[PDB]
Amino acid sequence: MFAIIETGGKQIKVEEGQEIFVEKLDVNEGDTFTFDKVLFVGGDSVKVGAPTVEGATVTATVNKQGRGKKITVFTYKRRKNSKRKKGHRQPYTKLTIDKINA
Amino acid sequence: MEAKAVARTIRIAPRKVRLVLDLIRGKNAAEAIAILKLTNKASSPVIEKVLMSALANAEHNYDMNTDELVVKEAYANEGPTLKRFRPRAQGRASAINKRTSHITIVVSDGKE
Amino acid sequence: AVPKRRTSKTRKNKRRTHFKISVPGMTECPNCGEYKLSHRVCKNCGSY
Amino acid sequence: PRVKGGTVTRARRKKTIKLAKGYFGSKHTLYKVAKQQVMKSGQYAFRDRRQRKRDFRKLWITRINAAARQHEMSYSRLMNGLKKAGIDINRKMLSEIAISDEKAFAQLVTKAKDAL
Amino acid sequence: MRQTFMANESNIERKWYVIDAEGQTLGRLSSEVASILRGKNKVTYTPHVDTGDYVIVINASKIEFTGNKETDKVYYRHSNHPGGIKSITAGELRRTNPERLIENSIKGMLPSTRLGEKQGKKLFVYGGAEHPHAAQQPENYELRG
Amino acid sequence: MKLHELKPAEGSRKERNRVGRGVATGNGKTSGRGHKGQKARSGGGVRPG
RNA sequence: CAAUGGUAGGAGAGCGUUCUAAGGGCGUUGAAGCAUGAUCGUAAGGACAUGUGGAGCGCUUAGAAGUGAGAAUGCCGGUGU
RNA sequence: AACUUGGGAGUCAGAACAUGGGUGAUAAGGUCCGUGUUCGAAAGGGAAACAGCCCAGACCACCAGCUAAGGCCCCAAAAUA
RNA sequence: CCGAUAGUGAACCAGUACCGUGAGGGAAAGGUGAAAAGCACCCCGGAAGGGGAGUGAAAUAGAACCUGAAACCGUGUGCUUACAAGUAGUCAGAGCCCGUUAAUGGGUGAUGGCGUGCCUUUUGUAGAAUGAACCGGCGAGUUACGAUUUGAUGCAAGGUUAA
Ligand SMILES: [Zn+2]
Repeated sequence: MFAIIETGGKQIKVEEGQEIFVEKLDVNEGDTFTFDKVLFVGGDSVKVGAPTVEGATVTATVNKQGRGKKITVFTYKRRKNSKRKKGHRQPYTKLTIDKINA
Repeated sequence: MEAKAVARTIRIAPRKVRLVLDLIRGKNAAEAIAILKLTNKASSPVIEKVLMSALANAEHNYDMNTDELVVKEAYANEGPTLKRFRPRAQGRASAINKRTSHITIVVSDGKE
Repeated sequence: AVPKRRTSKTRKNKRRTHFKISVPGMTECPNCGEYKLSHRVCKNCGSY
Repeated sequence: PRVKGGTVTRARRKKTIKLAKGYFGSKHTLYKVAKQQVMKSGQYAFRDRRQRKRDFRKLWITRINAAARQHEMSYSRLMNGLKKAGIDINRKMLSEIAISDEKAFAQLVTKAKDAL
Repeated sequence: MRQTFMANESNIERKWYVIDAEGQTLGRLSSEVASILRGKNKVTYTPHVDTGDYVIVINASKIEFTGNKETDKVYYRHSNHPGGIKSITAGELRRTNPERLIENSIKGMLPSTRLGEKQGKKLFVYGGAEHPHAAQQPENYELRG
Repeated sequence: MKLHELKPAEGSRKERNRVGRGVATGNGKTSGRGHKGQKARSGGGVRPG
């Protein structure tokens, strides 16, 4: 019950039961996503994939594809009449780990 | 229950009334009558006939028992100011404030 | 000779920490159950 | 026809006051001084999102150095052994292993000092 | 803002070490003690919380200088009165109060924040081979290299 | 046409520039004129030739 | 696939404020204003719920301007130190 | 990306640094020309702090990787190699 | 076209208070309710003021009487604070107190990192160079005529009228 998957441009340490915030995936709500590149599988049978384990998988189910919290991006320089206000709100996909296939 | 009394636009600065209200806040009304008539400040005669009027409202209008009454809340609010002047040394005037006060006193038998 | 900055409300309420008054002595009278100042006469059927 | 000012200047000043909630004294209260702090607050937060990414990486390089010297190894000699052995797990994950499962961390140091 | 452990009070476990300054160099001993003292040898180092251990520098009378630092290496101070510098040499502060000598050297190698000087209070220095903290069960620590 | 869905010929009308109305409009403070000298003044400027 | 730091300046697209036209709506079973909130849009900004309030006010397309303020030893009010 | 014609301009107080020179005393954070940078109008990393020096040009987000100048006893990331 | 800082200086007993030897200068100040039905009577007090009772849809609609913002002044409280060097925030973050426009929530805040206001004027300002005590109002490229250039529309060797 200890895997290290590389989803997005990042890496997460998953555990069977846990929810995980990732980047925006190309799936609709309800279906299952399976990830192929896992780098490490802990527990009692450790498996250190060199770049990857080459035969392991993790399967999840997607929930609540949504946009992040709202963050204002403000900027100015002092004695010039010069400022810039933006708004941004980043998308995420919510997932739930189901089974860790080593 | 609670009983109330107010005196509006009493011509004494609210900074000065407030020194004497901090003496009777939370006291038993039998002890606060004496604090106000054993004190030498200018607002003391004014504050205690706001306190006696609230104790009278308690027994007559609300059928309370004065023995166990307490000063629950006592405060002075700023009333409206008068504009006055004082002539000065070389043709110029300066401003006098004649500041007033609203005074409120709540007594309570401390029950629910 | 004159203030360089205004005084904030915080700095004004700290200076006024000690600007207060205390209650008087004010014991009870033995002749009449009352209140009088210590070492003064009673202002209510004046006894001492 | 005449336009008078009313209801627009108070609506835009009132929004800045609510962004100043929790500031010390006069700067959660007055418009001119509160507007100046919400400007420096916006510009501080721009840097600090950039700088979060340096601060967190610097302070899990500190925990892999501590966990790698309990097997008599340096940080720079371990990170060079995991490079030429193939392992490509990032510093965020190596330090979460050294805290949770040291038997799997120490099982990986031995695999890194075989790659030299 | 994902999984990253952060230690806190009700999670910390501090220990006690004894360290012998018999035969060590002054400033080369002072720098391992400041790392023991600041929690940077433990995997759960958190910057805003006081990790780290207690250290008992046992001997402190046999610390060594090198070169000509016994009569060079003067320590200065100011009373905050006009013309108020005072000075003492490094070899004379070892003949007189050799514990203040080691305490001031290690404290200059810690930060000057509220936490940085809550951590130098975990330092106990003794001239001579005895300490009164026998009830704390101090272990022994060896200086690397 | 209907008298409630009128519409001008596309390209015939255009909104006028209003200078002196803040920094993001591009012509805020000095209002296009630059900084000093004869030409930045009210009515300022020699006349032609 | 490539571009996007910016003062003086040039160019483009917009947000909001009063009044008019036409169309269609909402209001004593509570309009506008005011206050509070953990809401929405890339921005200027837009809603919704409650409290107070007591008679008017939005929306769509077009038109017209006394159309947007933090600075001027600015002007007037009224409140500090 | 260059040229032509037409609409709108702002600018005419400049500054360090390196090099080729005049002036001054092979003085000046001096002054005046040639050439190149970059401040002006440029945020980020290094020179303790430090417009003009070294490195490098910020569309927004991320608790991902590897490099620059400068660094690796600890204040303070990284060899007490 | 204005809608009480506007529109006449003056919506009100305005060329009036007030200022000046005089010629002359020259303000501020609108709103109870449909209807006075404008609070009989009791209670504290010398009165003012108030607490009830009553009139009324409503009395914080009680004569400064429609609504009632901010600066400012108070009273009560949830979290915090007497070894600490602060352009007052921001990023990280325990402990405690709560429970929403229900969403990877709200309040506080031990301790850690990084951080010298804004405007103007300047080669260059944290500047010990300028301006602003705070809050509110309201305060600066207009439109008449003529010229020129661009868009858009009618007609075209013709186009168009002024009084
Ligand atoms: Zn007596």
